[PDB]
Amino acid sequence: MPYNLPLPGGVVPRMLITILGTVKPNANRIALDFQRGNDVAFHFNPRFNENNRRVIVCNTKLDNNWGREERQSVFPFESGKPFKIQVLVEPDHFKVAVNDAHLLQYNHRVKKLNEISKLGISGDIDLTSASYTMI
Ligand SMILES: CC(=O)N[C@H]1[C@@H](Oc2ccc([N+](=O)[O-])cc2)O[C@H](CO)[C@H](O)[C@@H]1O[C@@H]1O[C@H](CO)[C@H](O)[C@H](O)[C@H]1O
Ligand SMILES: CC(=O)N[C@H]1[C@@H](Oc2ccc([N+](=O)[O-])cc2)O[C@H](CO)[C@H](O)[C@@H]1O[C@@H]1O[C@H](CO)[C@H](O)[C@H](O)[C@H]1O
Repeated sequence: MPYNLPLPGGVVPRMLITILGTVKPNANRIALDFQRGNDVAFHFNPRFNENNRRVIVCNTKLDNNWGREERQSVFPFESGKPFKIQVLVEPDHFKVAVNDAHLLQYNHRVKKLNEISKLGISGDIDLTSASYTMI
């Protein structure tokens, strides 16, 4: 099962979200879901073993349909190891860093950031903490 991080004032530039945890043994997937109503503004989905390969899929869900995926092979997650995911919100994109190192960028497709009221956290991880602050 997952956990939901409420974002009362919605997503706003300068917001920094930090997810601390440990990847479960023989992990299959991890998923962060920034939601706007029934839409998923930003889906960050590390897939550990998809067709015998590790890949990170990012996408947006609108009107119950997923859009064009953005993929990358660099994969900084390992089963059973501690991890830290840091997401910085900029006016133009979500900046994702893993273990204090830039990982990727995802340009905003859903533009009304103020409406993105929560962040779903799911997958094969044990959560230590999931919080946010403004920097
Ligand atoms: C392993 C494989 O041949 N994957 C194909 C396949 O993927 C699926 C997945 C689910 C279902 N289904 O629930 O019915 C059918 C097929 O078909 C896809 C297109 O329909 C892709 O061709 C997929 O290959 C993967 O495509 C992605 C990009 O979409 C990427 O290129 C992957 O590297 C590639 O394996
Ligand atoms: C089951 C699976 O492999 N889902 C993939 C797949 O989806 C399909 C759906 C239908 C067919 N088909 O009828 O031949 C092929 C493949 O490929 C999609 C991309 O082309 C997605 O990768 C889909 O997985 C879904 O991806 C979205 C993000 O794009 C999100 O991660 C969903 O949770 C995930 O199921």
